[PDB]
Formats: sequence, structure tokens, C-alpha cells
Amino acid sequence: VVVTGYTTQRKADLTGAVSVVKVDEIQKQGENNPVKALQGRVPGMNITADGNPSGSATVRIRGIGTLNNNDPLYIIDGVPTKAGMHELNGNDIESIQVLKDAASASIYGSRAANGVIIITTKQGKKGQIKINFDASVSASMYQSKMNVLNTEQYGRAMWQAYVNDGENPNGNALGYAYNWGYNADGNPVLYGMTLSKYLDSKNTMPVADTDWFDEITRTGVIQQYNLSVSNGSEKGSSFFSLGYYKNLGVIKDTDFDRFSARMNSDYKLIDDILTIGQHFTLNRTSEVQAPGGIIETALDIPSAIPVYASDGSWGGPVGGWPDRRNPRAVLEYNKDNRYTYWRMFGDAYVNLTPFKGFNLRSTFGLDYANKQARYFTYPYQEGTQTNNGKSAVEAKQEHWTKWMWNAIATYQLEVGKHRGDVMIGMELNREDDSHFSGYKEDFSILTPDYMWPDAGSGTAQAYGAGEGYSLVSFFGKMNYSYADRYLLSLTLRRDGSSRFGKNHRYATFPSVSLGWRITQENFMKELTWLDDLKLRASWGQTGNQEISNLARYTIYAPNYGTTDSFGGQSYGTAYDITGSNGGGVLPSGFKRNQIGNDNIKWETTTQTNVGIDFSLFKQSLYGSLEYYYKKATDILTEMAGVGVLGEGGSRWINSGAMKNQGFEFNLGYRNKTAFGLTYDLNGNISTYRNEILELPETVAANGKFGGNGVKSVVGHTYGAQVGYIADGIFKSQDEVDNHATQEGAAVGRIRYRDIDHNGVIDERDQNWIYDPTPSFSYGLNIYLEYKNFDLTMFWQGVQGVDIISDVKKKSDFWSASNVGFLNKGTRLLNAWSPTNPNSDIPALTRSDTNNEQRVSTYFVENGSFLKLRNIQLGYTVPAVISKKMRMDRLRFYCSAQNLLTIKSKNFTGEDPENPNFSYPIPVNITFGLNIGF
Amino acid sequence: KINFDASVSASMYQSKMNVLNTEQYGRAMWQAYVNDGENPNGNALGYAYNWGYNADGNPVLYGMTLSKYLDSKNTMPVADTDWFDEITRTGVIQQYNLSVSNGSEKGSSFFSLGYYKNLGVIKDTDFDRFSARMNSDYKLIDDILTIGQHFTLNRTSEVQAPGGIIETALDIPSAIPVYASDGSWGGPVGGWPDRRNPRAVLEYNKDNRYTYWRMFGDAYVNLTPFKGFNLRSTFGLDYANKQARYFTYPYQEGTQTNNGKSAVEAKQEHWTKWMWNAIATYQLEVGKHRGDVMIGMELNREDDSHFSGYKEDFSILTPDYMWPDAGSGTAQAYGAGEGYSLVSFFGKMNYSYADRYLLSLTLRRDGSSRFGKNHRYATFPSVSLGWRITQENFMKELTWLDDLKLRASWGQTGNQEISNLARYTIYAPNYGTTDSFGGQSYGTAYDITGSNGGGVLPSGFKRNQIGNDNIKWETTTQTNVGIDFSLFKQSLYGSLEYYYKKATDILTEMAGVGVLGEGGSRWINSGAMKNQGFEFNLGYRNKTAFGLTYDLNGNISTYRNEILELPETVAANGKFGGNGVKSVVGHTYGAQVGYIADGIFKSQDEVDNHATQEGAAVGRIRYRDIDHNGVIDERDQNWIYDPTPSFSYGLNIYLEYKNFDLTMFWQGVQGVDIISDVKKKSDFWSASNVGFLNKGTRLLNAWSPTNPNSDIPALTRSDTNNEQRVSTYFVENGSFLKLRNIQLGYTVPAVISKKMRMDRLRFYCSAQNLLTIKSKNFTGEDPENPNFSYPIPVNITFGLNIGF
Repeated sequence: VVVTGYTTQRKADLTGAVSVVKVDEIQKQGENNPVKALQGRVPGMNITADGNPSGSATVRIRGIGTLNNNDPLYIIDGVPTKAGMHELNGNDIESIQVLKDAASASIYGSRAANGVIIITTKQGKKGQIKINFDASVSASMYQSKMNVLNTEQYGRAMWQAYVNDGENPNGNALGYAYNWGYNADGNPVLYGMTLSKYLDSKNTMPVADTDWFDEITRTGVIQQYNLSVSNGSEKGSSFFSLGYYKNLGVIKDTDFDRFSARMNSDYKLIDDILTIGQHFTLNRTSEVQAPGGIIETALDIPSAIPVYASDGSWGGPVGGWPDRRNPRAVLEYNKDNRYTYWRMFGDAYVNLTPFKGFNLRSTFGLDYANKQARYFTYPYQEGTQTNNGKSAVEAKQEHWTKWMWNAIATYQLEVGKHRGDVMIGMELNREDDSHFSGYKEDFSILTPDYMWPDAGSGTAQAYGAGEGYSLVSFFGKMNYSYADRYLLSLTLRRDGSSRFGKNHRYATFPSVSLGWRITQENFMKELTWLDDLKLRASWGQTGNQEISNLARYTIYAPNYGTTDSFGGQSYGTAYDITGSNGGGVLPSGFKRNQIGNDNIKWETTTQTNVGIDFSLFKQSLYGSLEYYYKKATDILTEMAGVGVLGEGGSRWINSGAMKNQGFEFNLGYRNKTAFGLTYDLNGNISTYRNEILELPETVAANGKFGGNGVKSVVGHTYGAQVGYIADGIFKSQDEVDNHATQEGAAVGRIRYRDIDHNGVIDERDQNWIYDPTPSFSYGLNIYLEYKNFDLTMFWQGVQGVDIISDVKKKSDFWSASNVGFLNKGTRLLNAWSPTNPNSDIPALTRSDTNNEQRVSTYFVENGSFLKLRNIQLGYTVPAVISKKMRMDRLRFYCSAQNLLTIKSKNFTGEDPENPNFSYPIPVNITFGLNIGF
Repeated sequence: KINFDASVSASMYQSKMNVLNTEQYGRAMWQAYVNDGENPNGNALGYAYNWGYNADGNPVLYGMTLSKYLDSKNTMPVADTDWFDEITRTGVIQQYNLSVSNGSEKGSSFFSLGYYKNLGVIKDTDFDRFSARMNSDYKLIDDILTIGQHFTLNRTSEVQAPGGIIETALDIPSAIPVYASDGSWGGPVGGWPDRRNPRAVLEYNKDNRYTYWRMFGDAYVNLTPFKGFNLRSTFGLDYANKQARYFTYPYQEGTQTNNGKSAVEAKQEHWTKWMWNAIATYQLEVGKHRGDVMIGMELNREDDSHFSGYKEDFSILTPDYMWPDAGSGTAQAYGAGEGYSLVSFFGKMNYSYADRYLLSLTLRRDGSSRFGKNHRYATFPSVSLGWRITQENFMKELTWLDDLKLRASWGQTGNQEISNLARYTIYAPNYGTTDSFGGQSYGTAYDITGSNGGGVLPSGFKRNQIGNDNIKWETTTQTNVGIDFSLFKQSLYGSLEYYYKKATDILTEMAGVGVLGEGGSRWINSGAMKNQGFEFNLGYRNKTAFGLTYDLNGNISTYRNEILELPETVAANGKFGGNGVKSVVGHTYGAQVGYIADGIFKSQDEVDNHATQEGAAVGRIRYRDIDHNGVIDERDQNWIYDPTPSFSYGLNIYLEYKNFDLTMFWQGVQGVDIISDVKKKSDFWSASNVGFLNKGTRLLNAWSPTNPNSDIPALTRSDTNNEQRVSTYFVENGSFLKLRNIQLGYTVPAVISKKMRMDRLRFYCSAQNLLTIKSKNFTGEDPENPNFSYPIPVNITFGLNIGF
């Protein structure tokens, strides 16, 4: 029996694509977020994340659905919230339904276009008093370090670039000395290379060989605790959890810690005609955030810079070396930007049955959450890197508030061989967000406790805003079986929000879903090895409303001009009249911000579905097979006002359409063998294919969504880039005339193929080179049970992925970024030379002669992989030794996450998931236990 | 079981101050003028007087005319406004509470929801509270492992009465109208006094609402590894946060102006306290001996933060617009944190022999972050003894005395309730970003350049406080003795209490000597103070043989308080006593020194025969020549005020007859001095800083030749005699007896309600603070609130109790 919306149906009576998740593995993955702890157990649901200690996750359901925001809608004990789950207690979990469909998720709202994830929490069982106590102590180790070139290879690369120019390499701005000459074969050979002693003339900074990715990185411990007490009688139940989870990241001076609590209960009074219950949660998270671009800064700075000066201050690029801040200083100054986040839930449902089989309900949600921060800035001095002696402190504060109310009323009848369930009810909502801030300047002492905004001297500012939302709706549902053969369900939800235009308030969303069994038909009784086979099909129509709050309002704004605008644009409304030329007493006025239409509308999607169930071989080989085809029809794109409309012409209109189709196929084989062993192998294989149907205007031309301003996106998939084709190097001398009219043609300088074959090195040779929607995404869970032992493994992967690497631009070209003399990655030290003609890496030039920074097939890798997510070995302590200590179950398990990975030949990198500069994925090793009374 | 309790009340202003009206104002003024012998037609207000002389030659008033407007340009009409009726209203109270409970062999569980809402009798002031509480506990293993939790969650919100509206309402004359001709708020113009429109103040302050969320609770574990041995650990959490926007609207009530200032301040505060302890206790019962031991440890920590953003100048003047992002003027930012922690080690030992001799022992060692390590901890022992007299066999020849128990105790308690920064020398940057009054911001910014500003000025630091390396714990030491009793088989019961209670090494924020200058104050252990007194409880309860149960239980007590020693600069300070003219050492906390008023000079004769008294004439206050030097000067003051009652008392009458129930609670305080500052406004025309304010209605009885039988000084226009000086004229007898509450109830007979499935249904009806007995010599309204605090209303209430 599972929960789908507000009701509970049977397990074998579903009609939509309700994918129920086994929650026996969520505590075995060992993470903060449960959604990150899925990461492949379900099909058609791409979850991508980092090794951020908060464990936040980017979730897509059934592939990409809409151009703008498409986060799914979580539901935690009736009350919904679209934001969180890395701060919620991820261990009071009873079942996680995932409603991937639209004809089964149409009941829950208009805002269920991206699919809803129904979560429920634990409860008290009848006649049990059990109490558990979990723990874990882990360790995080770094594995995916990109290799960079140190001082000798840096000097060799600089010498190679200057002799490929032909300029004397000894006339460089850096402190290098080169002893070199000419070989008899014409190629220059570097004989001797010698550094200086200091970095400048004034002898402030010595030279060294600093390992930056070994300087900002530590091993980080990870702790965890838990406790859970239950209860339960024939008239009441209770539950009461606790928690703690402390994570210290692999990058230095970032962390996360979460405290938690939970109280659940219910009380049934008069023969089950009156039932009051509640659900409550209370968290506190406290995360120090990593700064922006700290991996890229750790790649950029040359290794000759020391981490300290002659005195205790930080070292820096004192002259000639490019302007990159010391990353150890960036992590040492972003140490006490700690925020603090409280959060509460609520529920109070009241049940009432007047005669029999006919219930009523009236809940009341609540969702409060505030967030206090205090962000410091400091004065620094590293050679030429100086913030000019500036001190400030910003003291933010944000607030959120939601509350719902709904009153369903269900009916239940069983006569003959027919059962049915009709329910009706309304719903309410209200969101009241806020924030404000402060600012001060020019402090005297520099510590995180002196720098409160009263101990300052300088100028001050203040900020703040406020938002809102409302909703009111009515719904309905039906069920039918008529023989325990032919299932049928119809829903309908009329709903009207507070962001829809003035022309139409209420929106209607119908749904039809039907399914019928096979093995209960009497003409199939000759097939005895089969056990159950269920057909299903459905057709729904949902559509979200995550449009901006000011889409229908024609905003006017004061804009006196106190805020800063560089260039003198400064769209102000002051205008000193009387010719005073002085004094801050100027009059004010209103400029127009944007212009709204009154005919705004939700983003409706019409999604069909066809599914097939099976079960064989005395309840084994279970699994499903589904097919789906969705089509959103009204996507919002804000368009700039043409010409004579002047300022404030950005009108939000809704036109655009996408369509998605694919397959899902899960399977599971559980069977005990004669060896004295029991195995279980669940697994799933998905398939995904996207298309943009039509895009309205020149927004399709400039390429906000797809091709980079040179090709239309309509017809192809979403996010597909369009660029050149690079097929090799100018290896021979006769490539300058074997090729056709190349602009930059040298002994390096990768060739671009002709498409028009007319000497075309114009911008008319680009084609679609990169589409990020892979086929053949799959996963596999493997479970073993020997005597007194248990082993759990996992595998997850995807085949046929294209990625756009930007560490390849940093590691294959000497001059591709803007600033010069940056550190690189040590793949380019084996570049093309007259001595070594056996490498595909181009030559090392000092200037971008041939335009090599264009988008091209040289920057497309094979992103297919297969990596083990976790493996966990346990050891259950046997019966009489545990029962001598008056306890039920004991366990001493061990596990490790992300232990290995295998990739293709076609990838010169370090991590096939995130090739770019994000937070890395570290290896965990866990040594925990599980005391169960 | 389950309990639904609901109530509704009307709240009515009662003791309202009698204040001149427009006609009365003009009569008093004519008297004030002619008394001083000036032309009463020279009041630059709108009054003109037809007056003359009687046969004996004293002035007499015949008729009186008032102009129609208070200004020449006729923007402010003349009123007879009753300003207190104009700022008060009938308050409304609501109260609802539900609670539900469940008890099983293996645990218990409680859940309540509550709401309060109270619209005070001062307009535009209100309060409300939402409350939930959940408690539960679980017995596992052999009831030997126990877990429990108590937790309450509360959201309150309030708009508070502005500072000084009662004084403003007392001060603003009737002639000033609520509304000006144009429909703006009314205000003084012309010659009319410097007083703001009190209705407008309250309205301008109606949106200064704070919202306050407090979470309070704990969780605990308890282990009993064998019989009599218990271990327990409790983690407490106490966390509140308070938000508010305070709005500054522009005002303009006649000449009462604000220029055109508009501003908003968004303020936030957080108080986060938590507590942690572990407890170890042993019990044992040996035939006749009984005994508890308990040792344990406790940690406390509070961390506070507060900050706020301030913005000036708004185009639309509503709380919808007035957010900081939308101001076009100057901004300010405020805030800071603080905190402290406490460590605590303690043990307690109980012993009982034969259930007739009892001994008890307490010993703590207590440290605080607020002291240096050289003084962190202090050690506090305690000792008490018991003597259950009646169980001794020779007392059992007394059938009429059920139990009688004599007890005595000695013990000490630390006190460290001081500023978190008390130890330190404090320099603050204090650029000067903050509202002052009349200047004296004491900021460190200065235009050292002479540019006249426009940009950030150089600034610095100013000393707030001098440190003290050796602050220690203050110690309060109590000796106590008392006796409990029970006569006539449990119908006559009660207890006495006598105690001596002394605080030594008292922690005193001690001012600096004058020449020390800016921020010369320091916290010192310097000072001592006693409190000794008697406390008595006595209750009688019995049924009667016609249906009436009656249960009286009353109480009474008295104390004396004496400051024993005091730093020299606090004695001269007056901070705790004699007005900075005499040192309060040896007198009650808050005692006050003053001139002795000795009636009124009633005859030129009596001035010339009195000591020399600057400003003394016929009709003025005769001040006593205490030193007998023939001069009335600053030396002639003595101890004239003590805030300590001779005794206070309380009494609860309870009746039950024929399903009805009646309760009265009376409370009295007897023998108290109050100092009245309304009397300054009621008995004089010029005992105030500013001329032409509204006056109390009593001075219509002021002494004159006309009216020679009076205590009220003759009306004058100048305080020549300085009758504003602190004197016995302002001390009155603030003794009172008040019906704090009376409640009447019917509870429907069981057989009737039990069939609607109700163990208890009851309706009731009550009134709080319905009646006040006071002294004839008290001249104001509420002896318990004789001046300007929020008035104490009479509530009248209806309500009900339902339980399943």
C-alpha cells in the first residue's frame, strides 16, 4: 500500500508511472541528501551533483522538460516545498514514491509538470517499543587531481614558445636564464636553464616549487550520529528521532553540519471516528561556503610563487607574472563567512468518519525558515594584488513562510465484484518571502568579532525586498475495477494561481488512465509459469506556473541614481531644476522598468504513457517496460521591446514547444542458490531523446538556448552547440597548398575541413558537433548474502556522452586565455616539434595567430563512463551473543564510496563526470555500526 | 483525556485622571493671573474676562468669553476635547486552548495548542500569542532505560504604547482639537504649549509591530543500572528571535513638527541559549534511615546577536512602501553581539531518620566567563534541618494537631548577573551614527579639516568603561527558620517563615569620580544589603451540612531592607537613594530625602516670622527649618520617603454550593509611601517646566483670600518658591486593597453532560481588578499605578470548560 497524493491505494493497483523506491538502501548509501543517495536507482531521472559537503543535487525527471526552471516538487507529509532536502533529516524515511507520469501526478497540482517526489516519514507500529542507534566515522581522500607543470617544465615551455617565435628567449620579463644553441639540423636545442634567486629586484619574494593542489587540499573527516525511538498501541502511536552530521570538505576551510529533530504521533479516540495527529521537524545547518573559482585559481597561478613572503605575509605575483590572487589567501580570508539556517515543518490532520467507509480530513501545513549570515571582506597585499585597504561587513537576513489548508472527503464502496473510491476537496496556499541587509566600511581591528556594524566609521547602505504568491484549487479522483480485471481511474483538477493574468483566473487539467490484467483472464490459464502481467496506458495534461512574480504588472521604479553604474548610463530621475548646481535636495521621478501583458498563461504539457508489467517463475524476474511521449506547448520567453517602444519593452510572452520520448526498463532477480547463499540483482536501463519543436522569434537566432548565434535551434535538441571541425595538424610542408585558403597556416595550427569546398574558411562551415543528451543510461545494484555476512555493491554508468572540456583549452594551448604567462596543465610539454612529429598536440606559439579558440571538434570528448558508487560489507553478530545483552540486532559494517572508474580511450582528463572547474568528487571510506535494540 | 478551554473579555479603562476642561482651564488661568496681580486679559490665548472686585477687595470672576480659533489665520478651531476618552477604547480579549494527553504502560504523550489576543484599553496597542507544546517519554528495556522530551513553540506579536502618552494626554489642553480645520491632526498654535497630539502619536505608532518566535524545550536520557542508582543527562534549548520594522512618519500638529522626516528601521535580534547537564543520584532505605545523594555537572551558554538597517526619505508613506530598498535618503547600519557561559559542579545530600529527623546538604562550585580565571569559580555550601515534632511519641497525647514540623536553614548563593563586558576596559569607535537628544552623541567623528562635511570624517575611539581585574562572585547568604502545622484533621493548615538575607561583595556598576571623565565607571565588588522578614500562610477548609463547601487560604508577610555599605561615589550618586544629597547607607533601597512641607503661609504675618525663604509669600508652601539656622536653604532636607510596606497580604475565598462555585481573591498592601508626580500637575499652575500646560482638576480648589480653607497652594504663574523641590508634599499613602478577581461558575451535573460524553462541562463568569479601596489622603486614581504607566483596566469575562 503506497501513498499517491492524498489517498492510499494497493501496491498492485497503480495505473500511472508511479516508481516506488526501496528505502532499505538509503541508509546504506551513507549520505546527507537522500536524493543524492538515489543517483541511479530509478530510471528516467538524471541526478547530477558535486562533492560539496552540503550534498545538493540538480534533479531532472524524465529528461529536460522546459527551457526555464524545472526543479521537481517534493512533498513531505502532505505539505509541499520546492526547495531543500539537503538540510532535511535524511534518515526518517518510510517510502519515497516518485510520480514520473503526468496522468498520475495531475492530481497534485498545476505545478506538477516536472514530476513530483512524494516522501513520507516513519510511524509507530502496533505493539512495538523498538529503539535504534546508528553511527559512522569516515574519511575523505582526494583522487582526481589534474596534473600541472612545475618550474622546470614552465621554463621549458616558455623557451619552446620563444624559439617557435624565433625571438631570443633570454629577453623575457621573468627571472629566467637560458643557455641554448642551434643544432646542425636547424632545430634549436636548449642546453642549460637557470633560475634567479629572488623574484624582484628588491628581494622580497624567494622562488620555490609550490604544489597548489596539495596546498589547498586536506583529508577531511566525516562524522554521523542518529537515534530513533518508536511506540504504538491500539489507540495511539508516536515516534521521536534525533540526529547530527558533520562534514569537513576536501578543499580546506569549507564544512557543513546539521542538527535535527522530529516528532510524529496520532491519536484515535471514539471507535475510529476522531483522529488527530501531527508531524514536526526542526533543523539547524551551518555551512561555510567555498568561494567562486577556487579550482580555476589553483590551476591558473604559476608554481614559482611561494605561499609566504620573507615575513609572515602571503606571497604574490610581484611583477611580470599575471594578476592571479594567492588561493591559500582566498581560503584563509573566506574562513568565517558562516551562515545559520533554521527550518520548521508542521501538520495537523483531523480525521472523521460519519457513518462508515466515508472519511473527512482537514490538514494545516507550515514551513518557516530563516537564514542569518555575516560576510566579511578584508584588506590584502600580495605584490601588486591589493584591495586598496578596504574593510566592510554585510549582515544579511532572509525569511520564508508557507502555509496550506485542504479538506478532502473520500468515499469507499464494495458491492458485487466492484469497488470504487471518489474524493473531492479544495486547497489553499500562501508564500511570504523577504530579506534585508546592511553594510558598513573602514574598520580598525580585523577580527570576526570586532567587525560588527557599530564599530565602523565609513559609509553605509541598506537593502531589502519582499515577495508573494497565492493559490486556490479544487480537485477530484475516481477508481474502478469491476472484476479485479479492468482497472480505471479518472482525475480532474481546477486550479487558479495569483500569477496568472487578468483574462483568466482558473485553469482546468483533465486526466484519463486505464489498465487491465492478463493472468486473471481464463483464456491464459495454460501459461502456468507466468504469474502476473498487467497492461497500462494513460493520458494526462499538467502545466507548471514557475513564471516570474511580475509578469502581468507593468513595473514602474524610482531609481534616483544612488546605486552605481559604470560608463555613465545611469538611468536616473533626479534633474536639478532652478540651476542650483549643488545640495542634495533634488526632486525625483519614476522610470519604467518593464511592461507586462495581461494574457499570461501556465506552461501546459500533454503527456501520454504506455507500460507493461510482468512477474514470472513463482514471483521472480519482476520488472516493467514503459514508453512515453510528452509535449509542452507554451514556454515563456521574455522578448526585448522593438525600437520605438524605448526603455522598458521586455514583455513576457509564451510561445515555444519541446517534445521528449524514450524507454525505461527495470528488472530484478532474487533467488537463493544451493551453495548456502542468497543473491538479488536489481537493474535498470533508460533511453532519452529530445527535440525543440518551434521557437518564436530572433531569440532562436542569437542562441540563448542552442547554437551559438550562427544556426537556428528549431529542429535539433536543446543546448546543442555548433562549431568547426578539426581533423589534424599541418604535419607536412605541402599542407599549406593541399589545404584551401587558410588564414593562419603554419607547421602547427590545426586544419579545418571545407564544407562548401570553395576555399571556405569562412563562418559557413559549422555544423552540429555536440548534443548532450546521451543514449543508454543504466545502473545496476548487486546484493549478496552468505551465512553471517552481507555484501552490497553498485555500478552506474552511461554510454555515448559528449562533453565540452575547458581544461583541454588550458592544457593543450600555450596562449588561448586572455592574460599571458598563466600556468597550464602538463599535457602540452609533448607538443608538436620538428624532433617529435608523432603527437596530435599543436605547436607552442606565443600569440594566437590562427584563431584556435573557436568552438570545434577538438574540444569534444567521449564522456561515457562506468564507476562504482559504493560497496558495503557488513557482519551481523549472531543470536545468543546479542540476546545476552538484552538487545535485538548488532552490526559492524564497513564501506567505501566512489572507489574506481573506467572510461574510454577518447578522454585525456581526470574525471568523466565534471571535466570543468567544479567541486571535486572525493573517495569516502566508512567504518560504522548499527546498534538495534 | 482532552481539555478545551475558551474565554472572552471586555477590557475597560477604569481609574481615569480628572483634568481641566476648556472652561475650567480659563477659570484657573484668570485666578493664576490675578493672584500674581497681572492683567488676566493679557493671556495671549483666546480668553477675555469680565471681572471685578468684591466688597472686601479680593478679585471675583463674573463672565468669560473664548475666541473661536486658536490662531489668527483660523486653521485650528477651539475644542473641549476629553483627551483621555479620545485615546482610550473598550478592549477585547480572546483566549482559546486545547490540550490532549495519552498514557500507556510504556510511555506518555501530551499536546496542546493555544491562542491569546488582547486589544489594550489604549488605542492602537495589542498583543497575541500562538502556542504549541509537545512532551513525551518512553520506557525501554526494564523501564531502566528512559528517554523523554519537553518542547514548546510560541509566536507572539505586539504593538507597544509609546513612551509618555499618558503624560502627553495629561498635558495637552482641551482647547486643542483632535482635528484641524483642514482635517489634518490638531495641534497647538499661537501661545499654546509645546505638547504633541496624543491621538496622532498612537496612530503614527500603530504599525510598529514586532514578531517574536521562541522555541523552548529539552531532551533527556535516564539510566537506572540497579536499584536506587540513576544517571541522567538533559540538553536544554532556549532560542528566540525578534523582527520589527519601526516607522518614522512625518508629523505636523500645529507647531509640533518633525520637519518632513520619514524613515524606516528594520531590526532583527536573536537570543540563543542552551543548557547541558549530567546527574548521578543514589537512593537507599534502611529500615529506619532514608537517604538521597546526588552529584552532577552543568554547562550553560548564551549567544546573542542583533542588527538593523535604517533608511530615510520615502515617497509613499505606508508600511507597504517603507522598506529600506525604497528610501532615497541617508542610511545607517547597527548591530553587535555578546554572550557568556557558565560551568557548574554540584552535590546534594538528603538524610531522614525514622521519618522524624531530616538533614540536607548542598555544595556547589560555580564558574562564569564573566570573570577572570583568577576569580572564575566560587564555592557555595548549604545546610538545612528538619524536626517532625508530632511523630515523636510524647506529642501523641494531642489528637487536635496532625503534624508540626520545625525547620531551619543556612546557605549561600553566588550572583554573577552583570554586563558581559564587566571585566574590561572598553573603547568603542562610536562614529556617532545614532539618535541622540539635544546633542551629546559623544561621537568620535570630527571635521578636522574644516570642510563642513560631505563625506566620511576621520574618527576614533572613546572609553566606555574602566576594567577591574579582580571582580569575583557576589554572595547572598540566607538564614531561615519556619514551622508548618496541621490541626483538626487537616482542616487548619499553614506555615510561618522568618529569614535573614544578606548580600556581600555586591557587584556594583560604580560611577567614576567627576574628574575621571569619560567612561570612568567600573564594576566592583563593593556593597552589602540585608532583607529580613516574616511570611505567614494560613488556610481553613471545611464542608457544611446544607451543601456549601468553603475553603479560605490567606497569607501575609513583611520585610525590612537596609543598604549596609556602598562605594563612596554611589552614595553621593543617589543611584540607590537619597537624591544625591544624603547617602542611603543605613536606609531602605530607594529611600529618598527631601524638604519638609509645613503647610501654607496664610497671612503676611507667617512669612516674616518664618525662616528666610527665597520665594515665600502668602499662599506659598512653608518649608521647615530643620537645622534651625533661620534660613530655608538646601541643608533643610531629611529622610521623607520609604517604599517598604508595613505588610502585604492576600486571601482566597472559595465556595461550592449546589453545582455553583465562587472565588474571590483579595490583595492588599498596607503602609506604603508613593511619590506622586501627578500632584505636580494637579496642585499647581507652574510646578512644571513649561507654561500653559493642562492641569489637574484639583487646583480649582487652590487657596486664596476668596477660599481660605485649602491645602492647595495659591495659584501662581512662576515657581518663585520652587515648590517643585522634592518634599513631603508629594509623598502620599499608597495603601490599597483590591478585589484582584471574582469568578462565578456553574458545572452541569455529571448525569447530564456525561451523556454528551463529557466528564466535565462548565461555564463561568468573572471580573478582574473590579474594585479598589484606598486612603482618603491619596489624591490620584490608582494607588498601585499613581503616575503614567499603562492603566490597570477592569476586565469582565465569560468562558467555558469542556473535557472528554
